[PDB]
Amino acid sequence: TNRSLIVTTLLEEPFVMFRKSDRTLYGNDRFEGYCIDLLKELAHILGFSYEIRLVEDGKYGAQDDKGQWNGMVKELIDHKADLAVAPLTITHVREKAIDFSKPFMTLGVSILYRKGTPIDSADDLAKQTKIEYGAVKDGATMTFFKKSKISTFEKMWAFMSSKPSALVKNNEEGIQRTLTADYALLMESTTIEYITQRNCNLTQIGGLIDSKGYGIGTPMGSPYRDKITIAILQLQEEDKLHIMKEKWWRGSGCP
Ligand SMILES: COC(=O)CC[C@H](C[C@H](N)C(=O)O)C(=O)O
Ligand SMILES: [Cl-]
Ligand SMILES: [K+]
Ligand SMILES: [K+]
Repeated sequence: TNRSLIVTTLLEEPFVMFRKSDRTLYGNDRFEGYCIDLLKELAHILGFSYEIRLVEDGKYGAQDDKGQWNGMVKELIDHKADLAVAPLTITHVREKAIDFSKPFMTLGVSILYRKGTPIDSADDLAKQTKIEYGAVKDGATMTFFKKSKISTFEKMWAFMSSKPSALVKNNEEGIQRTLTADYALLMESTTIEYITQRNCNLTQIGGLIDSKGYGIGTPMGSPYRDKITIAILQLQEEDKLHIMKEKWWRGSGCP
């Protein structure tokens, strides 16, 4: 098979971003970031070409009450894309719809909040309402709380899903909310690490709530899944993914 693979993705710093230039850019040249470096490395190793496209609805992917998916997950289900290359969380619920490569990065859910009120955990959030909290709508973190059998997280989901402001359109909007309101954002730990190094009034609250990985998504039965997995595992063993992360995360710290 010689054709270029269609890659669906989402803007999400520092994984996928619009490259800065004075020229009007087009095609793959528009994009840079951790996930673009990973895609280039896989493309080199495995000898394939690709065309990157932004998912129209700007969502990662979750199910509605009818069971229908949206976001990048839906793109893969409909075979509108060959690969989803993004910080896409590997979950068993999504495995009902799509396949994933093995993880290229591990992480956990944690809390992003303004330094100030010394809350120390999700339990501190769960037992009150003065500090509002939420997550990105139709993402893995939202779904984690929605499906949780943990009593504290159930309480949190009950509040989140009743407060129409709590679930934000995207990470950026969630971060802005933490900066402008008494609001704590439930979000993934490596992104929190990135944010708190650049926004010194924000901090991570508590440790990791859980453990998971980001993987490259594919339609079920993709002929590319297995070779992508092998290449990712190799890059991981040779510490190439650690170096790639250091590349995109490094910068000046905070006082
Ligand atoms: C790292 O990307 C983000 O922070 C976007 C929001 C994420 C999306 C998540 N990685 C997903 O795959 O649905 C979340 O549900 O917390
Ligand atoms: Cl929506
Ligand atoms: K080709
Ligand atoms: K430009």
